[PDB]
Amino acid sequence: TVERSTRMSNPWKAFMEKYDIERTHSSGVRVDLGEDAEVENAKYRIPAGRCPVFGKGIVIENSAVSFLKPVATGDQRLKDGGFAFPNANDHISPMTLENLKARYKDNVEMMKLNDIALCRTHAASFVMAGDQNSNYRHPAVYDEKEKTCHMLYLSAQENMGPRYCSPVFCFKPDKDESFENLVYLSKNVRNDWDKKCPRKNLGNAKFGLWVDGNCEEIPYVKEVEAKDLRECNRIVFEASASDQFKSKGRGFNWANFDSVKKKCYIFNTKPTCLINDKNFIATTALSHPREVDLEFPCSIYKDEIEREIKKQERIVLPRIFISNDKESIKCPCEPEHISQSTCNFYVCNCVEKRAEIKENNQVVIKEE
Amino acid sequence: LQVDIVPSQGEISVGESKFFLCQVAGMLPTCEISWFSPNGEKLTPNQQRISVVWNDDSSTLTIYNANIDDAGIYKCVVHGPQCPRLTWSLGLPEATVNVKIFQ
Repeated sequence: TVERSTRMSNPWKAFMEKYDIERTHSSGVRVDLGEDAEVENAKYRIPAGRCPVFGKGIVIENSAVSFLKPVATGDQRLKDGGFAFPNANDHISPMTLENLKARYKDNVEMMKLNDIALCRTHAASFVMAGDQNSNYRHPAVYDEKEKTCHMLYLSAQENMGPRYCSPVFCFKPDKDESFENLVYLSKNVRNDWDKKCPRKNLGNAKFGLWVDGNCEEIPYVKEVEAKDLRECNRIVFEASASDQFKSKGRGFNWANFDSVKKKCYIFNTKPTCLINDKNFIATTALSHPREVDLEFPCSIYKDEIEREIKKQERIVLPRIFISNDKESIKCPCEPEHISQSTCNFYVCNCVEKRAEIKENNQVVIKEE
Repeated sequence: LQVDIVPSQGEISVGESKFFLCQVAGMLPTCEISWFSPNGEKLTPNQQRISVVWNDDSSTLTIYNANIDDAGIYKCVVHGPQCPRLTWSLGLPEATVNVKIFQ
């Protein structure tokens, strides 16, 4: 009256959707130039990513001015001033959260947006009259600690090279202590990014691949030295998808940080599950450089197993060979306990796996 | 704030007349257009051979009755106190047109 189902499902499907950067972000991360825009017969390239980039900023070589300060205007020096919109009225930019909620106190549909979404909606909703501006909209940078919204006059992010940085306004995107509270936002960032896009890091976890009923280690990765989580977040960011043709979000966007060995393992294949390891933190190029969420979804397997058994003479157990409830797995042999598991998971290995990982982190079925 | 000259080049002949439009996309509050001759003289709307016209966010350069001494590169600069001194494309807020006379 009990058998194992033939349908190989992954209970991490909905959880991992926000980490499908190619699908949810769909543009470059390090250098975002996903959309092209023409303005009065003048081609441009502008960011287009749909997810925020936490901790990102622009570093100007041979300069000591934050890229968030306005561009030089009139009788200022070019080297002086930054990338932000000219603050001549202090009404277009910068704009504090209080001023944003006040200017839109009557727009009901906007007073329901979160702080970051409100700043994004404000910045992208600017078009000078009498001009074509066909999808040419400015990006923004929201400072969550200062509660300030900054519009960017310049959409460029990197202009390095032998000409510009040699004996000339050189800049490059990067993450450092000064930017940790900033949120880089293109004109397309989802207003519901809180549920669809990555932010906080996943503690006691590391990205893995769901073969059939268990989350396995990702074979192909690149190991790098990382003294702490911040550097691993900086390393993955510098190797992430870059549009400097369009990347559409493809690139080394994910990384597992071994806090004990102090190593940073990056990879370019989208993850499909998490492995509960007390020594690892799962980070992405879009994630915050320091925020960590230690709560691992322990009941994810038990909840799904019990759900199917409740929907059903015989009981068809799902193809989930891992759970914090040892009985629910119904292993023919003795399940194996994981010492480094915060959830005290048990895995059943004496099972015919219907899937297999080979080549470049690809999961394929052996026989249908 | 970008600026462009249309036509981009000038194939003028002696005696003929040619007009050049300087249009600025993205004009911000304190921006204004100014033309400059090859020698660097600011062209004011004078009732002379080579004059300038103010038309909305644009400014037209009219070269009536051309002569060989008029050839050169003319500059259209968008300047202003609160006006960006850099283009969206990290370029100077100016545009040039090279007019060449013949016979």
